[PDB]
Amino acid sequence: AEVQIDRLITGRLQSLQTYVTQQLIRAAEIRASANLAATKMSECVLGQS
Amino acid sequence: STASALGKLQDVVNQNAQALNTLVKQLSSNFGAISSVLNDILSRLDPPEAEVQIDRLITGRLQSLQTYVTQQLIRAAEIRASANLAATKMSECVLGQSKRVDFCGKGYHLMSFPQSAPHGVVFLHVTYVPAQEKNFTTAPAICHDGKAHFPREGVFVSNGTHWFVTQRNFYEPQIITTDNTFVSGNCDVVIGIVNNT
Amino acid sequence: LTGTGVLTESNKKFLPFQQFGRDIADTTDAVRDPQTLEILDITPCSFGG
Amino acid sequence: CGDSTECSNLLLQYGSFCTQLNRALTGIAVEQDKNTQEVFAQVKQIYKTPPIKDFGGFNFSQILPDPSKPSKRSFIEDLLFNKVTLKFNGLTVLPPLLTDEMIAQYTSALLAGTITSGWTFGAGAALQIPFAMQMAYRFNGIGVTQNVLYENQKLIANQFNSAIGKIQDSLS
Amino acid sequence: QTRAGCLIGAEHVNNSYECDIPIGAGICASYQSIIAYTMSLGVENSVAYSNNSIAIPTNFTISVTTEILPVSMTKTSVDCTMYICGDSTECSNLLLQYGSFCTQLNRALTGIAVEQDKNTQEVFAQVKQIYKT
Amino acid sequence: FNGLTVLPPLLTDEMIAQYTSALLAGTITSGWTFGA
Ligand SMILES: *[C@@H]1O[C@H](CO)[C@@H](O[C@@H]2O[C@H](CO)[C@@H](O)[C@H](O)[C@H]2NC(C)=O)[C@H](O)[C@H]1NC(C)=O
Ligand SMILES: *[C@@H]1O[C@H](CO)[C@@H](O[C@@H]2O[C@H](CO)[C@@H](O)[C@H](O)[C@H]2NC(C)=O)[C@H](O)[C@H]1NC(C)=O
Ligand SMILES: *[C@@H]1O[C@H](CO)[C@@H](O[C@@H]2O[C@H](CO)[C@@H](O)[C@H](O)[C@H]2NC(C)=O)[C@H](O)[C@H]1NC(C)=O
Ligand SMILES: *[C@@H]1O[C@H](CO)[C@@H](O[C@@H]2O[C@H](CO)[C@@H](O)[C@H](O)[C@H]2NC(C)=O)[C@H](O)[C@H]1NC(C)=O
Ligand SMILES: *[C@@H]1O[C@H](CO)[C@@H](O[C@@H]2O[C@H](CO)[C@@H](O)[C@H](O)[C@H]2NC(C)=O)[C@H](O)[C@H]1NC(C)=O
Ligand SMILES: *[C@@H]1O[C@H](CO)[C@@H](O[C@@H]2O[C@H](CO)[C@@H](O)[C@H](O)[C@H]2NC(C)=O)[C@H](O)[C@H]1NC(C)=O
Ligand SMILES: *[C@@H]1O[C@H](CO)[C@@H](O[C@@H]2O[C@H](CO)[C@@H](O)[C@H](O)[C@H]2NC(C)=O)[C@H](O)[C@H]1NC(C)=O
Ligand SMILES: *[C@@H]1O[C@H](CO)[C@@H](O)[C@H](O)[C@H]1NC(C)=O
Repeated sequence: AEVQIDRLITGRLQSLQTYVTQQLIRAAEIRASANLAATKMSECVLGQS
Repeated sequence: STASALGKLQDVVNQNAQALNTLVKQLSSNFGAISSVLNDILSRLDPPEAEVQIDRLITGRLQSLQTYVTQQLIRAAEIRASANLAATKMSECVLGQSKRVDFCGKGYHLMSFPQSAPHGVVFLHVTYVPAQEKNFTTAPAICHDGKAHFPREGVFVSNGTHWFVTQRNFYEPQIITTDNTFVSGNCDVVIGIVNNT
Repeated sequence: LTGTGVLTESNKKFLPFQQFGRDIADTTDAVRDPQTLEILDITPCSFGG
Repeated sequence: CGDSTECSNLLLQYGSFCTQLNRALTGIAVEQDKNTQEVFAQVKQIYKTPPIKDFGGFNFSQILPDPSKPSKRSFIEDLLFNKVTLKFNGLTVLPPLLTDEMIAQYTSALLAGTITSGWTFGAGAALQIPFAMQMAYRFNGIGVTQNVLYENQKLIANQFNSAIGKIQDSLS
Repeated sequence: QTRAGCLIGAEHVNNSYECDIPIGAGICASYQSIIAYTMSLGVENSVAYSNNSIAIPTNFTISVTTEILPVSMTKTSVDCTMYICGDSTECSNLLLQYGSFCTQLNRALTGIAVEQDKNTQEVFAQVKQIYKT
Repeated sequence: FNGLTVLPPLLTDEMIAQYTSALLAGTITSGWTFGA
């Protein structure tokens, strides 16, 4: 059972790492969008542009 | 006096150091092999399965290195975004007076000064902030001879008895004269006119 | 204890029961010889691209 | 591993990947919270509209909060909330630090500050200015002399109201 | 008990102050003993709006504020064979059949280092001459 | 070191300080006119 458990562990670990990396990319995208939103909030709500 | 002010740069340095340190520490992991030291596993077996154990080590270390490179790439993208922002601030607030609200400094902007830092830049923004407000009475127009007079630049106020025109950011009254106001038709349509001379 | 590097004189103090020190990340940094019982220092020769 | 000791022992010898994974996820979550904080918490105090509202003929009733609803959210915000529609084996969802109520509070504070004071409250202390006397400045900032606004106040108010109704119709 | 979870060791307070250590669901805790309370957005005030009243400042102040921005990090390079094989022959031979991962591994780091130098150069070298006071 | 090396930045801190001083003297004596 040791080798089978090792295979399962490796596969699940690979899947988890892939998920984390996609999350990181999406988080960077969302942060860029939110920076733009904050800039628009400051420049267009708190004054004319 | 106050510490913990240079937070971002210290965090950057700590992040890089921690990543390097854990990458080094990964070298002492069995990864499923009999030992994490290569010389002993070579010196304690024969090539038939020694190559299998070495394959395990190669796979594990390659995964670790790949993950480290990926994190480096992500952090590099973030730092590049920050550096682009810094360059824009340098070229827009230092080399000129900015007009966009709350880009560099809270309040109306006057100038900025750059200073170096171990892995970044520090801006000193000089801003102008009004204070010591008051209360007055306004009216959008002045009816004289039936015509309406609107201010060229400023706003109408009065301390209760006499009316003045002022600039909009510092209390400085001036007596109304035909050379700081302009006419637009007769005043029977504006909502808020007041009689005056 | 097998390792590659250059050996120099070291002024660091071992307690009479240690055999070989280290600094961090489990990297050997000072070894006491089994014969004359003297504390040394280890630095690998330089490598570069 | 799903609560198994031998699986945990086998995983223990794969180094410290899991610490890195948890660190990354926690960093993402903290980024989310600080993200909302910087986008929304742009004011130092909380402002309030006066009980009596005469904004020169303009009509913000569809945008100001309605006290009847407990959430004190405006009508358009309710339409937006009702428009969109959305813990087993280790996955967990953590609630945001700021609940929807304080988000609505910041929105209302910003909006009531910008109705009354103008752009001043972002650069110091809010100052009174009648609304019909503020749009004039906003014309003077686009090359249109303020002479226009006072002579077409009612028409401009009507256009603004019609647009603010049509936006609701299209959204709904 | 709160929406975030179960809190043990802290006592509830009906007041509301600023937020010291955020906990969640709009509540957070601080030190007096330790107390957990509801976050307060700030001092609520009602601006005295009217239709014929304005407020014009009479004095001013000049303020100086700092702003910190990172622009670079340390440039790092790595060697495959030394890292993975630790100066062994059979390990190098085994690694040889894995194709060329090392080429792009080094390529990525080289791109990173070049980008770091470019970042600093474009941030600072905004001028052509060297003036003197 | 275990096969991992750190490379020196191209611009030493001294010339960075030189750039900062040049920028600052320029923005004092000339204003913004030296930006064009
Ligand atoms: C301008 O006048 C208004 C109206 O009097 C002031 O608003 C009130 O000021 C009094 C001061 O005695 C307070 O007690 C009230 O609470 C204020 N009203 C509200 C709704 O808050 C306003 O403060 C005056 N502005 C200045 C700069 O003096
Ligand atoms: C409002 O301001 C006007 C102008 O400053 C005042 O009118 C004069 O005020 C001075 C004192 O500042 C007196 O000596 C004069 O007699 C006033 N009249 C004239 C024609 O000069 C006025 O007193 C102020 N009123 C209030 C209520 O503040
Ligand atoms: C500003 O608001 C006041 C108060 O709402 C208005 O005063 C009213 O004026 C009309 C005639 O114009 C009277 O019939 C009302 O009795 C007044 N109300 C009060 C409470 O006195 C004033 O007209 C408004 N002015 C502007 C320019 O908006
Ligand atoms: C401002 O002055 C005008 C001009 O006199 C006033 O308008 C007159 O008001 C009286 C009585 O209210 C009428 O008998 C006249 O027919 C009006 N027109 C003219 C041309 O005299 C006006 O009432 C004054 N006050 C205001 C607030 O506008
Ligand atoms: C092994 O034996 C040698 C031979 O005696 C020891 O070397 C002596 O060490 C003492 C103290 O360090 C010196 O006073 C002698 O002069 C040394 N003799 C020679 C010939 O060099 C050595 O110490 C021994 N190693 C041990 C006991 O670990
Ligand atoms: C501001 O706009 C709102 C929009 O809802 C107006 O409220 C409507 O008013 C009409 C006429 O009184 C009613 O038939 C509707 O039922 C109202 N709608 C709601 C949702 O209450 C409001 O009257 C406007 N205010 C002003 C001063 O024009
Ligand atoms: C504007 O504010 C400044 C301070 O910010 C005032 O200067 C102070 O004036 C008082 C009395 O004249 C002195 O006792 C202080 O020493 C001054 N402070 C400084 C830093 O010089 C100034 O008087 C205010 N002016 C107005 C018109 O309000
Ligand atoms: C808070 O108020 C409620 C009701 O107003 C009361 O039951 C409770 O004891 C109060 N708690 C504290 C700590 O004052």
